[PDB]
Amino acid sequence: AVASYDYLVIGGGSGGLASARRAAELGARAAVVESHKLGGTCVNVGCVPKKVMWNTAVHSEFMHDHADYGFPSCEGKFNWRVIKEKRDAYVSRLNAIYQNNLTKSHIEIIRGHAAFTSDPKPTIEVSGKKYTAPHILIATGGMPSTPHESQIPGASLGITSDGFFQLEELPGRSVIVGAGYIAVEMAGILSALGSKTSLMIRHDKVLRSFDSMISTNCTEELENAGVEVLKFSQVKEVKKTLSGLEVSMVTAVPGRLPVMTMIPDVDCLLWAIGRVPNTKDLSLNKLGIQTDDKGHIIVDEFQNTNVKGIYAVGDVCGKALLTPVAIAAGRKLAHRLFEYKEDSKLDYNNIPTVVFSHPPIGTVGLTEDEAIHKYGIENVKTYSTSFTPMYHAVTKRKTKCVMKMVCANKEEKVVGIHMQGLGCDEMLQGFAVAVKMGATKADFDNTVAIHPTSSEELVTLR
Amino acid sequence: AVASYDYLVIGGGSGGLASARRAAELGARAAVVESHKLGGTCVNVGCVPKKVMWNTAVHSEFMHDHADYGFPSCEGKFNWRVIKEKRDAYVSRLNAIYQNNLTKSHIEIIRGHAAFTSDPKPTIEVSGKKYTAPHILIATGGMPSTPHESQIPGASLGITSDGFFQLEELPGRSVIVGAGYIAVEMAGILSALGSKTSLMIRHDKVLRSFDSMISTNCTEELENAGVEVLKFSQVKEVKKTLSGLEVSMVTAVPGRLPVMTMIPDVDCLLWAIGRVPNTKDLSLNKLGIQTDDKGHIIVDEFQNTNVKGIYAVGDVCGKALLTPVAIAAGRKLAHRLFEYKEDSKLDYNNIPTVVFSHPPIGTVGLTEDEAIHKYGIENVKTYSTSFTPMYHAVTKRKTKCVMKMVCANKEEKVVGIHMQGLGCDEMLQGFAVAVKMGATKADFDNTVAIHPTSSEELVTLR
Ligand SMILES: Cc1cc2nc3c(=O)[nH]c(=O)nc-3n(C[C@H](O)[C@H](O)[C@H](O)COP(=O)(O)OP(=O)(O)OC[C@H]3O[C@@H](n4cnc5c(N)ncnc54)[C@H](O)[C@@H]3O)c2cc1C
Ligand SMILES: Cc1cc2nc3c(=O)[nH]c(=O)nc-3n(C[C@H](O)[C@H](O)[C@H](O)COP(=O)(O)OP(=O)(O)OC[C@H]3O[C@@H](n4cnc5c(N)ncnc54)[C@H](O)[C@@H]3O)c2cc1C
Ligand SMILES: NC(=O)C1=CN([C@@H]2O[C@H](COP(=O)(O)OP(=O)(O)OC[C@H]3O[C@@H](n4cnc5c(N)ncnc54)[C@H](OP(=O)(O)O)[C@@H]3O)[C@@H](O)[C@H]2O)C=CC1
Ligand SMILES: NC(=O)C1=CN([C@@H]2O[C@H](COP(=O)(O)OP(=O)(O)OC[C@H]3O[C@@H](n4cnc5c(N)ncnc54)[C@H](OP(=O)(O)O)[C@@H]3O)[C@@H](O)[C@H]2O)C=CC1
Repeated sequence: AVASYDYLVIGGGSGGLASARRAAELGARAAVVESHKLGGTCVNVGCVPKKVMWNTAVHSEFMHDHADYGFPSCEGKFNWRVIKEKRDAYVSRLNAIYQNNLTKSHIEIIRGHAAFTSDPKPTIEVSGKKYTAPHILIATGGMPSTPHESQIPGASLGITSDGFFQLEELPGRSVIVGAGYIAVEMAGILSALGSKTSLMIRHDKVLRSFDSMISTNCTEELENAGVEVLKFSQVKEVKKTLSGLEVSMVTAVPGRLPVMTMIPDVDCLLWAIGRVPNTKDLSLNKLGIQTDDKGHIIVDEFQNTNVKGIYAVGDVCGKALLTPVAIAAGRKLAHRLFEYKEDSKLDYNNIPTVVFSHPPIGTVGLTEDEAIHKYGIENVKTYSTSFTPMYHAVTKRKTKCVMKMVCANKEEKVVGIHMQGLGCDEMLQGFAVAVKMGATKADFDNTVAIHPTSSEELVTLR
Repeated sequence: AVASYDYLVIGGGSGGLASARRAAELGARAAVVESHKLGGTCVNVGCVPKKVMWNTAVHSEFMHDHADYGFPSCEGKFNWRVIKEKRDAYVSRLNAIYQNNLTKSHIEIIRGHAAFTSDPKPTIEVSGKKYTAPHILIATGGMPSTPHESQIPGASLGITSDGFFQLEELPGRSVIVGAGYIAVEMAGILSALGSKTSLMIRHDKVLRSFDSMISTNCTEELENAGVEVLKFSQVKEVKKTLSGLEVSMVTAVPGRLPVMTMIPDVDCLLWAIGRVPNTKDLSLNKLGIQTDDKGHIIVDEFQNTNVKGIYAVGDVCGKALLTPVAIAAGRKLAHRLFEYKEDSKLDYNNIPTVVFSHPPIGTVGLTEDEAIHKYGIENVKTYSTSFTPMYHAVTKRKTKCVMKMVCANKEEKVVGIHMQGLGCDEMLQGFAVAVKMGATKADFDNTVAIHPTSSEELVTLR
């Protein structure tokens, strides 16, 4: 027996929920399949609990300035368990809201793990029951990548971001492996909260896919914050000891000889080396659904798979792994399918992003090097500044603000904006609207500044 | 004997310095006359020292959340003198930088008070020496308004924002009079830092020229922060007592009878009731230079006075009293005069502004009521939201975030943006660029969100 819907969504995370809710608004008879907790990575083990911990870190860092601002010092210890409990309660409140959003939209929730069947007409099975629809969205997300034991014996002794959100105490000594978003954000949080923290990176800098200015500056800010950045370093082996884990490292700096070092007494080894898509047990082969070598579902610009009536959005596709991207792609797809808007699709250019470092990073558009490759060196002009925000005019501790504008062609179209500094997390969104509209440098300089702010520096570059 | 220049600038504040520096870049032989401290109101008694005190307040308010975020409480007293000294040192550093900027630009500094002479060819006198130029800019700013003794006996016992920056101790008990920027900002700072603070306003709400949503919300946030808002209340008399000042108030709420109340034991009475232009001793009559009844210099859209070769910018003109406005008008004027750009002028529409309340306010463009008057009620559509930022998901203390988008005509051109909330001070600038470019609601909704932030709510209104 097979129940029919207009729309079946596999995965109740950001993308799947957003697409189902918009489809239902257009009248679709929809159901969402979820094997674990509604809200997916974002709510449970991602964006939201991360941000709570970032706010906790941020608070702690500012408090090192309390005496400089005229107050008696604040010298006691952080209590991880306090905030863990409150963070968990917030996640539970969101789980309840997301469930209610589906109920209010009359979207059926199917609890369990979906897999495709080999019915020529696309059908899924969940707990022995079959479901079909003319439109099936795969929105199953990803999971942390960990090294294989055959490569790094002992790797299973480390944790990932999933395990980070299960920690019940502050680790005394932390080693974070990797050089992208999670490594940067988690190292900064753990070090701000009092862990003796090292960040082990394969090259000389973090965030190497970002503009060079950001990669340089972020690495410097980590070091100045007390994170020990172990450059040109990789883990060879991990062993359990009486005193935590011992991490065997190889360091191979260009121009020097390679060197092996043991790092003893590690309480927390965190692998932050990318994500892999959650597709292994979907039975994609039963329908011939195309994947790459890593298991990502292949899609066109409209989120179609190679199989009619099957679509995919979000992290499972491997492109632009951000909550708002999953949401926007999922909504655009709902309008295409259920409002018949044949040209509705997400533009993957000019997507803004923030890294919750200390201070935070904002970027949208092309790096300077990407613009030079695209437009030619003679047709790219960059404008930049660096300054110490006036917040620190009265403090002994310092952070910098760096900003870069990348402009193309004679009209100086703004094709990239890159910044790190206090406030940059909230500053970027509006600049992203201007960039999406094709703003030129003249449009920025025609906008009157707001004083005194950091944001005004972006409209007064020369 | 009369020394000749291309450009004479009266006043070394925001507008005067900016215009002189841009003129010098274009080759002008320029001089700036300054009777007091370079940097004017902004550096000395305005923007900069205010912002240092705002940061001190902001810090204090966040620290009431320290135990909620997992730290042992921080229970000692603020020491005003600590921060006053550091604030004064920062002002001194800026005075030195501004002086050096003029030296580096080869702009002569004339120390003293300028007044016009009655030479038909426009000439000024400073300390008995005469100076002339074909172009003279009046950039003399304003000063705080205080009541006349004939209206409010004892008014001279109060201070203004100038005197606020001379305070050497935290006043125990503060009464702030007025209902605009300074009253809101100063009440919030004094109350956050521990003064028992009342705000005495003539009507029911503060910021009545702002969008109604902002006026309402700001008033509510002041009250929820512990500021006592004395509505429909005005000062009749002030007397010196053994215990501070006694303030005699009349309260006249619509629908009730008027009532007289004495407020005893006031340490600080602050008048925040507007500014008046600094023109009384300029000898404007010697050249027939036109003023209004309040003493503002009258100008056209190009900052011309009614007298050829004489111009005015900034607070002395009474329009859009903000540092960036003075600067932008002064730069545009320099390009008109010294680069011969006959159409160079400042557009006074779509100037953004922030009020440094708790939380801060940002606005650009038309209020909902202004848009209805301009476009017709049937041609205005507003979008709004209200939420509690996730910063407070773990705190007992709360603040709200409110946002309003005002759209006009079938294309839903964004003609106003109004917000109050954590981060709004740094969020506004980029949205102001989009508004200046004529963004529509579709341009906002075509921009992918940044998560988790408050700023994303402005691109996801429905
Ligand atoms: C630590 C961390 C921090 C991050 N911080 C941010 C941030 O600040 N901002 C940002 O924009 N992005 C951030 N991201 C990225 C963001 O969380 C992801 O891009 C987004 O969650 C992906 O959404 P999705 O819908 O593709 O997948 P997911 O939210 O991962 O949802 C997939 C859902 O499918 C379910 N599922 C899987 N297979 C099946 C099956 N066969 N049957 C039924 N259910 C199934 C899963 O249980 C899950 O709930 C962060 C990620 C991590 C890991
Ligand atoms: C408490 C307070 C807080 C503020 N906060 C902000 C804020 O956060 N953001 C913002 O954008 N705006 C703010 N403002 C407004 C801003 O400071 C003013 O808009 C700006 O300073 C005006 O610049 P100006 O060049 O017109 O005048 P001023 O900076 O006032 O400069 C005029 C100069 O002329 C000199 N002078 C006057 N007459 C003569 C004469 N005859 N001969 C020689 N010299 C003379 C004066 O000594 C002075 O230095 C604030 C103002 C106040 C009072
Ligand atoms: N604020 C936000 O928006 C957040 C978003 N996310 C999203 O989730 C994605 C996944 O995050 P994350 O796991 O950090 O992945 P990322 O891909 O961002 O970064 C991992 C980096 O680690 C390095 N690396 C890769 N393999 C290894 C290896 N075997 N050993 C050591 N280092 C290695 C690489 O940098 P190198 O080549 O320099 O060594 C690589 O770029 C992010 O890219 C982002 O899209 C995650 C967190 C926050
Ligand atoms: N963050 C920034 O950008 C800042 C900018 N500034 C600039 O400086 C200007 C001057 O600030 P401020 O002095 O606050 O002036 P404002 O004009 O902003 O506000 C004064 C308000 O006080 C009320 N008022 C006026 N006369 C009296 C009276 N006799 N008794 C009681 N209340 C009275 C009025 O409101 P009502 O009619 O409701 O009684 C009036 O609107 C600002 O307008 C702004 O342009 C100042 C500070 C910060």
